[PDB]
Amino acid sequence: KGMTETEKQAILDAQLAQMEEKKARRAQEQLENMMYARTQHDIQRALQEQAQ
Amino acid sequence: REVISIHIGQAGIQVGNACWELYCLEHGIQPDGQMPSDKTIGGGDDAFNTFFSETGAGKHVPRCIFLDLEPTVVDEVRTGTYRQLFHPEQLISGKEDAANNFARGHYTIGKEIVDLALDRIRKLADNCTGLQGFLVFNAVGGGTGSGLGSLLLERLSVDYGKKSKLGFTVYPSPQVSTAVVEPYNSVLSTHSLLEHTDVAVMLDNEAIYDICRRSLDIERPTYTNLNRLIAQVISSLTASLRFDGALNVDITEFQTNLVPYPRIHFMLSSYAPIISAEKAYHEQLSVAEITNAAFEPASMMVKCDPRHGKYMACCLMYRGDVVPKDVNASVATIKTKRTIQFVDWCPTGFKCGINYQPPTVVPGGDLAKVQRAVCMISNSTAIGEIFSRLDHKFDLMYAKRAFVHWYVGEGMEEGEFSEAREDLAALEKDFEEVGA
Amino acid sequence: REVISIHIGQAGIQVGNACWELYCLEHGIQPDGQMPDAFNTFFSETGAGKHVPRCIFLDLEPTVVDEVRTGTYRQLFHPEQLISGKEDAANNFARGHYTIGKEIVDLALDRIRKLADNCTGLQGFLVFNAVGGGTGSGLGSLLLERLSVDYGKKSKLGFTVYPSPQVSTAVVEPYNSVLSTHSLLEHTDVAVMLDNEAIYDICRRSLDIERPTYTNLNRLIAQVISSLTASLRFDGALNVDITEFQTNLVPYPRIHFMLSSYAPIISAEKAYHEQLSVAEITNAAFEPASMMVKCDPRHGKYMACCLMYRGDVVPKDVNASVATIKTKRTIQFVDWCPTGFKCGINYQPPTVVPGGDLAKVQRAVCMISNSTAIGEIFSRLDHKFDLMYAKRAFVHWYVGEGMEEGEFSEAREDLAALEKDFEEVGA
Amino acid sequence: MGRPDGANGPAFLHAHEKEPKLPSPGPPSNPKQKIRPPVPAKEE
Amino acid sequence: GRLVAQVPNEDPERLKRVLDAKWRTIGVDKETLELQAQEKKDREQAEKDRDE
Amino acid sequence: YPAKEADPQLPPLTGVRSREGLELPLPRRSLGVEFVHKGVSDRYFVLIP
Amino acid sequence: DTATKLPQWVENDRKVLRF
Amino acid sequence: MREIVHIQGGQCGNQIGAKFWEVVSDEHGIDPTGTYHGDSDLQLERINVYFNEATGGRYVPRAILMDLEPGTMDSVRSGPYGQIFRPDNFVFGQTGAGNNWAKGHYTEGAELIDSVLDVVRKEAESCDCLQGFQVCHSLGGGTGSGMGTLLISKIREEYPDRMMLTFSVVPSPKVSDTVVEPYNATLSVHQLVENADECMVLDNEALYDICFRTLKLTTPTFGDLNHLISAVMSGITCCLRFPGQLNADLRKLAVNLIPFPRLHFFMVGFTPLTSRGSQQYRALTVPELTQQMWDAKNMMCAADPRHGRYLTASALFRGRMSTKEVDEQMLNVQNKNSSYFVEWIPNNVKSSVCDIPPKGLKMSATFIGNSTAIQEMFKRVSEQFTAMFRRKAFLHWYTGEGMDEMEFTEAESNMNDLVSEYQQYQ
Ligand SMILES: Nc1nc2c(ncn2[C@@H]2O[C@H](COP(=O)(O)OP(=O)(O)OP(=O)(O)O)[C@@H](O)[C@H]2O)c(=O)[nH]1
Ligand SMILES: Nc1nc2c(ncn2[C@@H]2O[C@H](COP(=O)(O)OP(=O)(O)OP(=O)(O)O)[C@@H](O)[C@H]2O)c(=O)[nH]1
Ligand SMILES: Nc1nc2c(ncn2[C@@H]2O[C@H](COP(=O)(O)OP(=O)(O)O)[C@@H](O)[C@H]2O)c(=O)[nH]1
Ligand SMILES: [Mg+2]
Ligand SMILES: [Mg+2]
Repeated sequence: KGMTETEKQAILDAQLAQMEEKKARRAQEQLENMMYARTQHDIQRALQEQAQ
Repeated sequence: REVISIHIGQAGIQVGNACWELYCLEHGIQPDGQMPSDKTIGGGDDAFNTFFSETGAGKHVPRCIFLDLEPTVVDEVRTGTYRQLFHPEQLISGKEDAANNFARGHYTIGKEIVDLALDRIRKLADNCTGLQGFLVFNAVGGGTGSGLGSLLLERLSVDYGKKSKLGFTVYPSPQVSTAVVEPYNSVLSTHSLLEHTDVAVMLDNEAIYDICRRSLDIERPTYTNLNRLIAQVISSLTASLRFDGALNVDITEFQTNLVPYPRIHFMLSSYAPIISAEKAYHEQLSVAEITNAAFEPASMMVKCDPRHGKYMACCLMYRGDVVPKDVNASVATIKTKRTIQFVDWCPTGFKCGINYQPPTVVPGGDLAKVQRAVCMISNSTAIGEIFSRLDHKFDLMYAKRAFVHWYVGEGMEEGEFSEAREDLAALEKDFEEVGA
Repeated sequence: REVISIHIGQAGIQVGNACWELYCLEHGIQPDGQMPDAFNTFFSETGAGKHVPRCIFLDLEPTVVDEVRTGTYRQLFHPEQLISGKEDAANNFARGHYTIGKEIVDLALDRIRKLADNCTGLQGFLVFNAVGGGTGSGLGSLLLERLSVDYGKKSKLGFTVYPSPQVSTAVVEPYNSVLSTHSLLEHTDVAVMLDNEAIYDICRRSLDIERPTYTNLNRLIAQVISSLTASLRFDGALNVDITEFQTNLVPYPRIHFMLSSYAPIISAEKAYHEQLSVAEITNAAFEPASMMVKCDPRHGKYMACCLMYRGDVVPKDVNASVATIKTKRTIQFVDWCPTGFKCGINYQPPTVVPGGDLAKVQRAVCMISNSTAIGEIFSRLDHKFDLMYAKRAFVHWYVGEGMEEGEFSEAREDLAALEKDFEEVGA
Repeated sequence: MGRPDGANGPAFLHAHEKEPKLPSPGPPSNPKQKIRPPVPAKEE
Repeated sequence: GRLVAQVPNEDPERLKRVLDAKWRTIGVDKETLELQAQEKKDREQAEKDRDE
Repeated sequence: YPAKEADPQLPPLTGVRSREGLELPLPRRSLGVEFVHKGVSDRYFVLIP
Repeated sequence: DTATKLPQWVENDRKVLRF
Repeated sequence: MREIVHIQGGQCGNQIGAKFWEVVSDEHGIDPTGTYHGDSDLQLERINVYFNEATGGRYVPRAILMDLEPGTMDSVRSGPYGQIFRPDNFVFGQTGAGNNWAKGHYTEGAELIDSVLDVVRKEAESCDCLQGFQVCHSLGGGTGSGMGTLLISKIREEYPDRMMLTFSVVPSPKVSDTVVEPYNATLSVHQLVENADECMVLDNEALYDICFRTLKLTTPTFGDLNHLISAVMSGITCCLRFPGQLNADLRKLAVNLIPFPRLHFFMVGFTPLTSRGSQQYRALTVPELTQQMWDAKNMMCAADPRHGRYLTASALFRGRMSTKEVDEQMLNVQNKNSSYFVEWIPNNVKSSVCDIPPKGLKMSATFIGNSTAIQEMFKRVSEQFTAMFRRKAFLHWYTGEGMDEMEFTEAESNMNDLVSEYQQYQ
């Protein structure tokens, strides 16, 4: 006869954890984009150095 | 009760890799190949026996053959995470590609790879005990999955015959395509996909892209999410053999309740609720709205409009928190609704089945864990619609004899292109007759 | 016992922004979506400890929509609900009825279907739109046409906003109002007029705000909607459903244009000196100085009257006041109605919102009438439509979008036929 | 991707080239059907 | 009511009000009226401060 | 595809009150005051059915 | 680099307790 | 979502564009180096309409600078907020039209427009949903008027369903820069009346009078005039970039202003414009905005509106205002001066409100009135054109570039029947 409210509550808090994890991955992607930008700015500085 | 699973081509083995990850996570099997527990709440012990055969002691090796002509993805798999999981011989790798060529796949390299494939599957079957049947995973757009897929199917039918063969095939979308000669390929493959498979389930990619855009709101989905959803669908439809529930169905139920005539076997698939972690916590999940969403065509894996067609018969697998009361209520509501209509030669057109174990989630996936889910597999005339949409663009290219020299060079005669056109026309005619 | 509220246009969801604020406050629903069965008519208890309203904010320009998505009620509204296009109809009925509607109404209709499926005892629909614009008028009309072929006889309360005669913010709103009314006649079940100048005079005179913005207008419009749906929500002594308005206020199937009013719209400090009772507010709901539509019912004859009462009210004094009105001769009823009233009483007093301007009042009256003053309004709009159409002004826009002049001629003669009908009934 | 460079040359206008033509007013092709029947007559 | 019935027909607080004929005839919540008058005055002063 | 471990699952009958019993079954009985009936004494009135 | 759990028969091939 | 790509033609266009992008850039708080430095969140979400995030907080404008000589480009590149444009969007030539419309429309456009079309087409498909194109040019010069005219023609041939704004300055005899001004203006207007959706007419004579009387500036440089024009352009498209109680997009304003497809030359104003000494004695109410808005001595054109009839009008307001005061002022202004409004259109004023004022102010406004007093300026040019054309002065320059005489006859015919139809509806 159906699922128990304790099991439903467990499913709900696991869903909340899933939401949190998606937000963590979003922040991770922002951090990797920053990391990709920094190295390319260094590369462009080296290019200017070589031109001069 | 055991079922074996073969994968042919690139897309086939990528879907299978996803499926096998899902199966391992369901059954608690480490990537080493051993289950570090005997708790196994599930439906009972000896559940894994349907997919993993227990070997030696404390070791489980899947009942599958991945096989491919290009070695690249096979040895990517070999070097990846589940090295110690698959048997080394189960993975089978040629040396050169079939390269989008049905003839190259069916007559040039099939003749060397298929004998090895068959005498491997023979000992797999012999090891097996109560074999339910084979399930094939292939893409008809490519060369491998098309040509030697059909070759393997012909050889399996001539070897065994009376055993079920579930083909979950990937068709070309109407406009989305990553090939050019895929219409030729699809027509040459369907010529044998008609009379060799018993239950053939189409999956386009554009429908899954639309689903992932709308429901899961992923703006940039790759093939990984497609494969994970296809694995989920396969798991939902085999949970009935795997675990026990209120109303179970085996593989032999699809051939009984969904195939009114031995030639009309092409099934729309669907799944619900395809829902993300935020939409889970904001929509309430009951059986009524998910049965309604399983029929709304914005949640089908094949891009077609069933409002143009009429349903022959449908099958509804339920997973999780389901009692028969609400499922009967929802099916009566659906049958009384009039936006969809059934064919008159079938007054009662539903087959329901329920299993108690809820669907599992793979960490890293984008589907939330839900109380319950529904896997819909129907039969209609959107499939003859799709077939004509494809026949039109096949005939377009064939009128000018485009790309024909490849195939003729690889040992395929020009006449074949005429009889497969005629076969598709006859299939269309049959569908149009039956729909009335 | 549920009724769902769809909002079509810029003015629509600004009204919705005030209405749903009011509902959540009345049922104690915090903005994040949970309480710290009366709510069941508007919300659905989803999952656990979450209530998602029954509505669809649909619009074409995304500006105000994602303003709602970033406002305070991010969590309260289901994300899918807020339907939004990409480019505006831009005060163009033809553009909003044939160009963009064709791609948005199928999505909106297939959302409103599964809202009605989640429902169990659907009472009706209620739509919100200002007919001046193009979105609220164009695809609003297309939505009602397709909603009526979808359901047919379901009661659709239309709380429309007509352009006021002298005050106006557009130039093409006569064209939009006329092309919209030819469908507002034959597809809306009961329609409630709401001009903006009447509400301006109310806020100037009664609530003594010298500078009222649209937020004060939408606040009291939410009060009127709250008062006529409180029979569904809050249990009263003598309640009347959404089906009673069709039964007791529509004497002929083509005559459904109800003047609205409310009392007491009264400020904080004036209320100290006012002997607020039931008899004088029943009076106060009948002068043109407190109506929601700029017209003069002294020129009209009342078809019928509906009276929603809220607060500490018994059937005794409402029978005394109704008796008083029927003995007065300042206002006159139509001879064919020998029992021209219909009262209704509810227990729950109206609420106050933080930042609101209305006082915490213990009893209130919301009147919904029917007269011939509306017949005066349509002709007043018909003349200024024929002015601009005598020189073929602005017509090239609509014809460029794909229509012809036959729609203009047929909608003009339709209004003329309606005028004949109102002058026949008034006799 | 536009036209080749040689075809991007200018052409000359005329008096009323781009102004739209508004056809004659006539009854439409899909008239509005009447669901709600009319009000009755006063004398009857 | 004809649709929904949350309250009893003899509930004491409702009966105490309706029975108090003076409360039916004139009813006020003087505290809230004071608070709302002060709220209005404060909004006017806030407007004037913003202009200043 | 990194190595992943599935979430642990609960037993299927968790959260259910046991049939061990608190000397009295679950369904609450009638609650009422004690009062002498007319004539014979020691009778029982059900205040809350 | 994680060791696996061998079967008892192969993990204790020729180990024999002797008293 | 909605996109506005910017095209600058010629010397006047390029310097207007430089100040315009300077104004927008701190309207949205971005520094001249190209990063965000604002405080409110309300500046972030609506810079998709004008900019493109490149890499790590770099917002480049969506503009196409276009001319024949690098003098204007280097004048642009020198000053601040000049290092923000992408160098791929600078299309330049090595010749110069030299105020020769024939050169700017037949010889030099023939080899530059291919590359100009490629850059504007790239900048139009880089986004998803175009709202409209926005060009700023003159009607006296060659490379601004002539090439801007050819580009307008080719664009409207390609993208006919999208909006199109043209901020064009017209000449006056008192402020008469080019000697062949009528030969350029007449031919360019002859093109704008079949290609441009609407044209917002500016002129420098009125701008001088504004900085003389109203602003009480001593030495008004061109920078301040270009700042007036930019604040006008900002006031036009504030409703796209900022939420309001009553929104109004460009197409919404177009349909409300243009009753007939050829009557789309608008005269423009801006308020508040007050001297720094007189800012102390004033108040800030909607009456204080409208009393300055409807002044004939505040229109930015040399067309006195009380000489004719206001066909339609529009007012775009910025700031937290009370719509009752807004609409009542619009009604009052309409009721007092009742003869200056056309009779067969009731309630001739479109009005809209935005909640974000320009930084530093409490309240502002922008007026776009489509009057029939504009035929004063078109006749004021048409008589000069036919005066020169009776003696065929300066004609060899135009004829040598391959333009015939019938092009001039058609241009004058379009100018004449156009002002004939303004005189009709007046
Ligand atoms: N759903 C899904 N489809 C895939 C995936 N990978 C490839 N495909 C489809 O496969 C079709 C082409 O066949 P492939 O599997 O790529 O290649 P093939 O079938 O092995 O044929 P060959 O390239 O000659 O070896 C394309 O239309 C793809 O859409 C995948 O990961 N998921
Ligand atoms: N009562 C009230 N009316 C409003 C409000 N906002 C706009 N309106 C009315 O709306 C009418 C114009 O239509 P809008 O709602 O502004 O815009 P629209 O209907 O969506 O049409 P589009 O602008 O093309 O999108 C005007 O006549 C206003 O009177 C509001 O907040 N309250
Ligand atoms: N508002 C404004 N107008 C200018 C400026 N510079 C030039 N103009 C106008 O441009 C007109 C001459 O056009 P011109 O710049 O020579 O165009 P081009 O040669 O084709 O680029 C004159 O009428 C000037 O009034 C400026 O900085 N601001
Ligand atoms: Mg392949
Ligand atoms: Mg709008």
